Amino acid sequence: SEEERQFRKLFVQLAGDDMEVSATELMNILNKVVTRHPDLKTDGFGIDTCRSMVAVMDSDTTGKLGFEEFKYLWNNIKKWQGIYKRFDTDRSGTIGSNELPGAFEAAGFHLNQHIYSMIIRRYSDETGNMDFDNFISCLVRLDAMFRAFRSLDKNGTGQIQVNIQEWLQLTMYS
Amino acid sequence: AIKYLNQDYETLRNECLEAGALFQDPSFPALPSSLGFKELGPYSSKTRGIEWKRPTEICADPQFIIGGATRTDICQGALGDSWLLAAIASLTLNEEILARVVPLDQSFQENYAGIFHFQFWQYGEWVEVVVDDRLPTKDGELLFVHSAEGSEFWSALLEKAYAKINGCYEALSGGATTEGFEDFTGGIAEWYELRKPPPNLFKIIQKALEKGSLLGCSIDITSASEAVTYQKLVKGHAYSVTGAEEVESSGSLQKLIRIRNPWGQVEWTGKWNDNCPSWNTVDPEVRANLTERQEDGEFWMSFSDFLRHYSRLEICNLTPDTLTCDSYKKWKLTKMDGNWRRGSTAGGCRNYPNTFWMNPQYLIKLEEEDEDDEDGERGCTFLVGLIQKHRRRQRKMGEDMHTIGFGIYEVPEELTGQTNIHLSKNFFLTTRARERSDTFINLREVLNRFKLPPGEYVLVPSTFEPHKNGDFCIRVFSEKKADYQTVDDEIEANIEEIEANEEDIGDGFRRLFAQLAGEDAEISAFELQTILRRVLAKREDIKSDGFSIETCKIMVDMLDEDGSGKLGLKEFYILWTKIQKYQKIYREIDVDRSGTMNSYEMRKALEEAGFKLPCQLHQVIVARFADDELIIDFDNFVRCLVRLEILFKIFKQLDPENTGTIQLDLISWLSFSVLG
Amino acid sequence: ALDDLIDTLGECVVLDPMDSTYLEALGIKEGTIPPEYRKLLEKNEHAIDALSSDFT
Ligand SMILES: [Ca+2]
Ligand SMILES: [Ca+2]
Ligand SMILES: [Ca+2]
Ligand SMILES: [Ca+2]
Ligand SMILES: [Ca+2]
Ligand SMILES: [Ca+2]
Ligand SMILES: [Ca+2]
Ligand SMILES: [Ca+2]
Ligand SMILES: [Ca+2]
Ligand SMILES: [Ca+2]
Repeated sequence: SEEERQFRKLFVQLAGDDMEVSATELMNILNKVVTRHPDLKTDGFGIDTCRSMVAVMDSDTTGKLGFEEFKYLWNNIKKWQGIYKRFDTDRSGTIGSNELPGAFEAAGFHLNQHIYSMIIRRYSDETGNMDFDNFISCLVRLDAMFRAFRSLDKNGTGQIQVNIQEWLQLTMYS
Repeated sequence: AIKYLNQDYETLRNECLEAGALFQDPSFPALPSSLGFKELGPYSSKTRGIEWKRPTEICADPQFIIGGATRTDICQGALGDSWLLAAIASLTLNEEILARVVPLDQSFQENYAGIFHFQFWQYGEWVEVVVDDRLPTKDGELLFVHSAEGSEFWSALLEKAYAKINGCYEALSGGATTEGFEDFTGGIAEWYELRKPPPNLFKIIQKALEKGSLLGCSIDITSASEAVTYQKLVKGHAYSVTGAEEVESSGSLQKLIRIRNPWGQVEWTGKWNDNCPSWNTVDPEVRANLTERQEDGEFWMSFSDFLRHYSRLEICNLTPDTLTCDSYKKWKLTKMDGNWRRGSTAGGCRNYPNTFWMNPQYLIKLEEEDEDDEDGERGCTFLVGLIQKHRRRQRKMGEDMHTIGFGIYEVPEELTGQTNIHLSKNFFLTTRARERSDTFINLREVLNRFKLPPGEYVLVPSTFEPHKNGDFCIRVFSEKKADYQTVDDEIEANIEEIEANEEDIGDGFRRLFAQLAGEDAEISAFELQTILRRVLAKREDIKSDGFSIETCKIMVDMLDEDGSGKLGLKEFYILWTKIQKYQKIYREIDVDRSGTMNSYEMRKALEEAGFKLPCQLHQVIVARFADDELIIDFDNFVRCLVRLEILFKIFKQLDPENTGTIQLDLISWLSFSVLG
Repeated sequence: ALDDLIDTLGECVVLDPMDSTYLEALGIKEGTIPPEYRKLLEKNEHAIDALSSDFT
């Protein structure tokens, strides 16, 4: 009720003046924040990943992130940050192979070893270890498809059906 | 209907009796920029004293509708949106279409909260828009639009709903009535210069009105100097045609016509008006059923003075049918959007052959059985309607309606057998257009009716001058003979997954595989990346950001059928043939050698690659794989054709016999939608 | 060798006047705004470190 007013007050100063956050702007922001926190290893956020972050978070489909979109995104990044440092127990600045299941579960996510391995094949570096920008980029789309699924589990059965359209719409986003 | 800005009415109205009180609007601020920018900007003297008061606050009895939602409710406020307002006034003559736009059952007394809704036709879809009940008022009374009795509110909220879709109040400043009409109907706007009537113009008005079409008119303005004409007619000002009647006043049959002035005050003088004993000369029986005697901005006039005094007459019909014709027809609708963008697609019209050929092009199949011999001429009747999207929202920057128009070419009979059918620069230098828009005009939509022999035709939409930026969409209406239709094309792909075994593979590839793989024998993901960069720094064309590792991994985990980490021969041979063709297409489509895919090009590249997508979808691909200048570099291009060649592939096979549908549990839904 | 790979990617009068026209958008002149309502219009009654804050 209070922190929002003093938060919105400065979402603007970097929203530009089309009031919404661009993929380029979002990049610019993030890379500016990690360099001030050199204790989180990263090769930086590249344009292409900031595009999909904006894609999946953009939801009124104004192609860019307005306030309630930006806020939600940020709030998650901030949750996942603490989760990074916490479950990074060897202080490498990366979430390593064995640290991963710990954190994701902690991020509310519930997977099998099979899924974890492949995540680690697709999002981790050579050794099994996983960057910061990668870990974030990853959780953002887990979080997306998870809400999207939810948004259709009206039957509650943990089982949704979709058609060609819906399938493309919801997945032409990664 | 599509939900605007993806907000829902019934998920807002629910979320109050659980949340607390009366509802604001994140999507559409009630802050001092939901108003204007310049001429009504945040601090031009004009704007001050202005307050967002709800109906509850300035009115003991806040009603939504009272005494029907009729045309006396709509009365202009301090803004130049007569065009739209006149549109609303003539809307209320049809009850059951007003229905569509206005959900009449809303209240302040039922399960209420402050949110409201309206539906609008928007560039080809129906779109429902939600607003909060707060409105701009100064002193006691209302400022923008207002009712006859001052505690009726519907028409003022509608106005606010139409500003929301347009960014703000000030943006609604001026335009054509047909902009309004169509946004309420999705209808076909026929126009008429009142200098050059067609014969049964008067009988057209009557047909139209009967046919429940929409009607309005206006006297135009010439450079250099004052507004009001001395018969009391407002210059350059939208009026709404409402009544059509011919009745013998003692002596001769009289052509008479009822207009309404959106001010709701100031009716015309000198002739045939309201306080005029020319009404002595008419029979009371149909008279006391048709003429009143009060100032509401509404009046009659001879068709003669109407022809003499009014410049333009716009009409909106709810079908592509013409009113000059007297029988109803069948009609197919084909929709296609596009963009002009300076550098790539903003071409200008044919007056500029150095650029003309870089506008987008559009096929038009006029078909054998749809031929008729009606009206003397033998052909296929059709209608083209080119319309500028969202132009009113770039008014902040200053810009407005471009000057638009189109031309039609006959594709030569030797292209007839082809998909990749694009028309050359030199082609337009050797061939006159076969038909074309009336002119290029700075209207939001330009649409004419045509009749040509059955065949294939290219539609070329454009601005008059090149280098103008802007989005558009096109409605093509075909006349059809009722023995088809209800036929609806759908999202389909087209693999070419062949060439397994050594027989189909080559000894060159066989030998060259051995080279690149090196030690780990299969080609790694990091190995394919080195490869992609090499080609990237070899090929002069083919602009690229660079191929990321996250993408190469994806390429393996695509042709990695056996399962192992990396890519073996057959697995790699397929991968290469695929990159070979993604490249052939990119080349063949890149007709401006930018080394990149613009909007239009993408659409054509996808088609050449076997995909068949609706506009909604092309438009997502673009919005997702494209940079700010709306273009796709080669790497994004592959990433895009890969992802899609997967999504489809994963759909089929999870749905082998074509139940248009598929079903997924949570864990594996994640594992497709996020990986493998 | 890699060179050899990349090679596999594909070996190495009449004017027709279009006329334009210009139509004045309706009510863009203030003389068209109601008199009763023209009345009312006068009268009169650092960047990114607060984000860093969220990490540590
Ligand atoms: Ca911005
Ligand atoms: Ca947004
Ligand atoms: Ca670690
Ligand atoms: Ca990284
Ligand atoms: Ca009423
Ligand atoms: Ca009257
Ligand atoms: Ca290898
Ligand atoms: Ca790129
Ligand atoms: Ca393999
Ligand atoms: Ca190009």
